[PDB]
Amino acid sequence: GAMGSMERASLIQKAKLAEQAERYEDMAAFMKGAVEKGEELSCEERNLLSVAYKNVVGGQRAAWRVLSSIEQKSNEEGPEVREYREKVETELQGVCDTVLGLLDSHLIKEAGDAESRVFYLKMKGDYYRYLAEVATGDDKKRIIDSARSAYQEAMDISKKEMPPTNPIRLGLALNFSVFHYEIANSPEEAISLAKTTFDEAMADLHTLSEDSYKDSTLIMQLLRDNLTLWT
Amino acid sequence: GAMGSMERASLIQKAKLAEQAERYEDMAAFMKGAVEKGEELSCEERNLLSVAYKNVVGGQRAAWRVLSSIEQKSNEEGPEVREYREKVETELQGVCDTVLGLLDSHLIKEAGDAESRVFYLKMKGDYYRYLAEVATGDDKKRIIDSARSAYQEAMDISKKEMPPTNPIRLGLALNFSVFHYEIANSPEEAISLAKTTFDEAMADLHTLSEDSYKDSTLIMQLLRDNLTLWT
Amino acid sequence: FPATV
Amino acid sequence: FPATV
Repeated sequence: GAMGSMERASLIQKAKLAEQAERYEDMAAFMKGAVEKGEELSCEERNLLSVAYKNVVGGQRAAWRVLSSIEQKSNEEGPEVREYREKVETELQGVCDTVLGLLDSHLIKEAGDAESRVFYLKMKGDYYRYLAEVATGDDKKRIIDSARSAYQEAMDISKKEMPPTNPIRLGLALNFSVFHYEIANSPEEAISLAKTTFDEAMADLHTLSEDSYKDSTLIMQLLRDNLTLWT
Repeated sequence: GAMGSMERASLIQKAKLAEQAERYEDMAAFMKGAVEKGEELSCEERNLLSVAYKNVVGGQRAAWRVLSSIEQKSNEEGPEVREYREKVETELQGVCDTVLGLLDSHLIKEAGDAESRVFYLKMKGDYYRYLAEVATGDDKKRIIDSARSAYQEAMDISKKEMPPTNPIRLGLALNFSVFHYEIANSPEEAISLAKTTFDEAMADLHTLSEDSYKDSTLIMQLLRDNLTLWT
Repeated sequence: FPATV
Repeated sequence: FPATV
């Protein structure tokens, strides 16, 4: 594509520079170019891809929420607020479609190790969840089921192949719990998942080095924060 | 251009929505479309134009400074850092050229009141100053002189037509003082301008209502902050 | 909003 | 960096 003439190593180096410069749209474009080289991504490279797109879509989601709130207030008791919310929504859908397209061509198909496969299936669940946040049409239930299916496959692999303190397994559980609460209208499933994940991780902390303990406890605190918000 | 089919009032309304959503690139595109309608801008509309482009170029300047620092450290004691700094620099130059083009076609030519003419000439000085921050070639001295000339014309009008507490006059003086210090290598001129501006505004505060007093003292505090940094 | 990573 | 508006 647009980054087709740049070396893969140069795209990765530029993604790291764009991260330092807080240029997340450029970071995402460099990482999309690196994925399109066709080689599998290392752990560090998967995290650069996810940080780039999370920041891009996070800005879009924050803008969409502001616009949706203004639109809802305008329809209580011109077309511009709806038109601009729709423009932001279409741009957000475009970014989610781009990420889902990279996962389907061909990141997931080539991911055989649990660390890579769980990471990409978590990403697939997350980007379908962002599509679900703005969905209204005939495909809304199918978008929610696509998020659920990706998260469930990731969970099934993570439970068989990773320890309960693995940060990818923990982050998957945190996000799938938020999917249950916010998207699937299943608050009890959300709370049960967050609580079991927290408790199973706590019981495995004794096996960890100081650095791994820090990584796992950081995500466990997010599970506890959600449990405090919900209970 | 791109916004040619949208009503001027709809572009202004969407610029205000983009401001609330923190979508400054969209805000700038909507305001560029509103300027291109050919009508003069009101005070509120001039401030939407300036807020939009200040945020866009501010992000670019922050990224350029990060990249320039990394590049300088790499050349002490591959081409990627230079290439990416150049890409950000060219994008920054493009935004400054777009703003300067709007001022030249035809915002300044049609601005006859001091409030509008001083505001646009301040903007012209500011965007030439941002070009000067990254300039190296044969035209560097001419870019600095273009910033100086625009600020000087704005100052000459402001001193004849505005009270010393007018926030536009104060902000012009604050920025022209920073031009002297950071671009023209004239720290004594920078300090003299900030001090005289502060003192002349202080002596005129007695004429102001509570709301005008708040607007003027906010900028006077920035003059004092720069004086504290420089002395 | 709840926390996600 | 110094303040500008």
